[PDB]
Amino acid sequence: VLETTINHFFSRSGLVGVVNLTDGTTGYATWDIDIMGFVQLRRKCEMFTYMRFNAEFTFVTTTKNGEARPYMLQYMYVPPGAPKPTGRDAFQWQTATNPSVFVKLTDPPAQVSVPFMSPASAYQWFYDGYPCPNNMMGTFAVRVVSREASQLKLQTRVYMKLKHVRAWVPRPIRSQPYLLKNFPNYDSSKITNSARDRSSIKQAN
Amino acid sequence: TLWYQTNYVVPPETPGEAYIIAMGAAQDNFTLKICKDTDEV
Amino acid sequence: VETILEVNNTTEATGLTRLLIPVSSQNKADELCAAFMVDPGRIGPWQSTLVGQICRYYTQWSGSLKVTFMFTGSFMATGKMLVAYSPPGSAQPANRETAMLGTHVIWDFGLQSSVSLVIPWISNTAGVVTLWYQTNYVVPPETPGEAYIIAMGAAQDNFTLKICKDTDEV
Amino acid sequence: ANIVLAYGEWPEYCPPTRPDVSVNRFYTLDSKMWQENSTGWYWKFPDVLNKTGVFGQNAQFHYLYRSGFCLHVQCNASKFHQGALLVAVIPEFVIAGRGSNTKPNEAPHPGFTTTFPGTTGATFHDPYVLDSGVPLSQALIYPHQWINLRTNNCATVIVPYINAVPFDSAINHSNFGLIVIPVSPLKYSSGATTAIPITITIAPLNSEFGGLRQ
Amino acid sequence: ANIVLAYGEWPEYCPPTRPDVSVNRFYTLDSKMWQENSTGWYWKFPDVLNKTGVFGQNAQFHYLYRSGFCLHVQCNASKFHQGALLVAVIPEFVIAGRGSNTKPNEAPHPGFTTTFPGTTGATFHDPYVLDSGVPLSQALIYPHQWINLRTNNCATVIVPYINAVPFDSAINHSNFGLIVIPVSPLKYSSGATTAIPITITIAPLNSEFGGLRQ
Amino acid sequence: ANIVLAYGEWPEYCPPTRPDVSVNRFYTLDSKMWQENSTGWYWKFPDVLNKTGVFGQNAQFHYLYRSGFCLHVQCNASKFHQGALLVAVIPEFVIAGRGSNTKPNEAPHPGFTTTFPGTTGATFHDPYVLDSGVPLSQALIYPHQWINLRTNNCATVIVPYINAVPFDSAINHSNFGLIVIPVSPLKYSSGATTAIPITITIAPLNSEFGGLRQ
Repeated sequence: VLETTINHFFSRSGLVGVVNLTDGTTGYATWDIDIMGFVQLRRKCEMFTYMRFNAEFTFVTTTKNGEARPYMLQYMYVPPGAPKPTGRDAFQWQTATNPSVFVKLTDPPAQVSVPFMSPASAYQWFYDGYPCPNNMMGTFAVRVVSREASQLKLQTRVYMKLKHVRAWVPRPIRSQPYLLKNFPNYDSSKITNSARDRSSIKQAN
Repeated sequence: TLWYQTNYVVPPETPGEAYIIAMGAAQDNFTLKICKDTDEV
Repeated sequence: VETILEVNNTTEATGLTRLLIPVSSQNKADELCAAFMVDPGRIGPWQSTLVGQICRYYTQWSGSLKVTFMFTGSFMATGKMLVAYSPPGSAQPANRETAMLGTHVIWDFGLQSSVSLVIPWISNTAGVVTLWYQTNYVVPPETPGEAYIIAMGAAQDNFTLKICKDTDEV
Repeated sequence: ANIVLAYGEWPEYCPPTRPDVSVNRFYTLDSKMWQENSTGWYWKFPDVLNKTGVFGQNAQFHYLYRSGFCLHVQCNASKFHQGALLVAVIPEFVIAGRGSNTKPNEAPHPGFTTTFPGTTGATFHDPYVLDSGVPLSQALIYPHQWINLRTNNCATVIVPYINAVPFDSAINHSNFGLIVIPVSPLKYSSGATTAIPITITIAPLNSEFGGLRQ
Repeated sequence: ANIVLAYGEWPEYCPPTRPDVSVNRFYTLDSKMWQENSTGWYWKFPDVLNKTGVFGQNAQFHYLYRSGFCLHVQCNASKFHQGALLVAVIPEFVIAGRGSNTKPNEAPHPGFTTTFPGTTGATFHDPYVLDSGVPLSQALIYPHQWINLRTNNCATVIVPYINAVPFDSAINHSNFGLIVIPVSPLKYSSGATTAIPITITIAPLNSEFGGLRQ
Repeated sequence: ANIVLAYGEWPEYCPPTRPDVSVNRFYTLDSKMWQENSTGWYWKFPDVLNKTGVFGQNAQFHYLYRSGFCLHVQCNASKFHQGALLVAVIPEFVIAGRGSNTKPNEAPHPGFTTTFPGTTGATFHDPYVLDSGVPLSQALIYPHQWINLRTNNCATVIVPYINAVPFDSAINHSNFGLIVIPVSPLKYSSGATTAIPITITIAPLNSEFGGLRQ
């Protein structure tokens, strides 16, 4: 009776986003935090109307082939409202109010915690009305700390875990396939039935 | 199973065709365990 | 005492059928059914009632009124109506959602069979009582799709009369 | 009668003006004509009564709004008709767009007359997916009643204020939607009434307005 | 059932013989066949039961009469018929003559079969004026009931002795009349019964007879 | 400050709705520019605020009206200006017509912009007769104050509901008028301000509305 609580239903790590770095030829790599990314956690968070949770973010950065050389890396959390960095050596990296994490490739993966950062009392993704740009959750830039330009292409994996999650106003589970990222657009034609067909109604197929 | 037992008797000026809606739920004894990602997606 | 109003006082009507408001099933919704004034001391539907004939012997009247509807129709037929009072100074409403903002009762046929609307206060520019088809007149087979409404009207304990005068029906 | 209280909570005040006189009256909408080939209807509530009388005037010229609702849905038919309706309230009922395009600037989106129908409601196009890509077979998770034409003819739902913020605009944000769906279609013998009415009355319980911006 | 007491008074004795055994029985008249084009019926009561059994024998061979009445009007129809009846008692119901003559010796007058119909009643010619020049729209001033074929099927009226003299002849003076009028006409679909019955039962409560002139 | 209570009575309720929130606010009219050759101004009060905000909306869409008023007339000039104003309220202030015709269908009558000026007031043509044929020398019988530019610069008048009927229409009947008249004209040396402002604020004390006819 403990594996059925909402906290246990949501609290578990798992891939939430793949970021590609090149360091040629843009140098840096941004990533907007959204939990609606994959179609596996989107189906679990569209089951509830309101949610409230803290997040644990884990950064696992590998190289192209796989070998890890000891280079410094800067991760930068951009809170909602702050401007995103525009270049590899812009002034948004040196801003003291953007919390940064300095970690090497040979070190264990990075791990940070992000609290509830919405001006309302809980997150919501189904917003029936017109302004939902209310829950931005931040941004996560990453670059290679170095004076000159390095010659490696990296590959970062952001694993998200949810903690202290509370849910309100449950709603049914979506059966139709997805078409967009921010809209529940289904297809009018080719509506998939929620139950596989059988031969007759008087059987046990 | 669901069996016609006696009939569907009906007076005149009334349609001789109706429907049955079947619903289903669990009880307080129902318990669940050992999680796994679904396969509808 | 309640008394049947002659709300169907138009032409091409026989003797008794002037006392009945017809309602039919081939009659689209969010649409008007009937409308009449409230002032009893005036030519119109309130001339066939008893309070109208009594308040003609007197030159001033005041107080509240009471209009009672009764649905003469089949038992298996249901549907809703919107009874709407609009106070003096306002014209007859043109839409059902405009009347729903005034004084209104949603009176259905299934549960109730006789609604009553109290007219708050009228002096001696009179106020209009409208009656709107709201949902439909739904009916099962082998049942007539045409019924009637009998409208009745009376005074209240607040109703007072004063300054006599000989009538003019004679 | 059996009254369904939405989520077991009564609508209460904020722990703003309170009309209490002309806003606690039964706004009766027009009757909808339910037929054999009908699909369903839905209404968005904080913009269903934005053009009707005292509530519309006091909700258009204000800026903050908070109220619950008391819904009454009568469905008066004869004793020879048969069918069933599902009447349910849905918090944050987002109308989906029907199309087969994956480009964000080419995929279809519903218009203003579809998302916000007004005091005349709107009809479903695909009631099997609630026009939201979500099946109505499990739409019984919401506060709901059945109107079975052989048992009763009325339904009643008292719904509180469901929102993450204590105050919100009554024009640019519909709080919840009402949905009536004929799960079992209407049948009748020849000679009966071919279309039966559905009447809806609304009572704005515990209304609060703020920011008189005229 | 709902019982209407005429003018709020119970029929009582004179403060004369009292049968009390065979006169306090339910005299049931024949059923009247109400149809679509029917107009109405009226009965004169102290001469409706002047040919029927013990009351008729004890009222024809006496000279003074005083009694109240208990009327029961059943109107049994199906659940598919619709209509409405107005049943009302009228003290001193004088049948008018229908004509356009102002000469007293040439103006028409109703016959004996029209003023005193008997145990078979009589039908109206112009029910809008009650055959008395007085409109039926305000005929609700009398003790009355409505028989609405969607609410009930019976009516009951207990009427006392309404007269200016404590005793009167039961043959040459009808005390009051009963009037049944189909305000709303009878409607029915094809295949149903085209004419529905109306049954009347009479109970002579508190009867008193005097002057046994045989 | 010295407050003049009109006829020694405070405005009170009827022994109807009561807004009490947005109607008890200081409605400030535009400033009138008093000059050397000015004559005077008058305002009709239940139609001065019939186009301004909450009071105008709640008084146009109702049918019965009853309220008192709290008037504040500021007249801010320098210490080098001189003059005097007479500010007085007149119950049932009927504007007369100016002409020399005795025929009822040819004598002049004031227009709608003269009898009911609105929120911008109107100027006198003959202030010696108050535009009513009645001299202003004995206009001190009304509740009045003097604004003498060497003693004070403000006046205040609390006036109750003066009418023969407890309720009246706020559109078709002006209850009373406010009149400001420069009895002593304005004088000033060269180089000073050639026109001085007059500001009026209104507080609808104890308002009551009835008959929400929308």
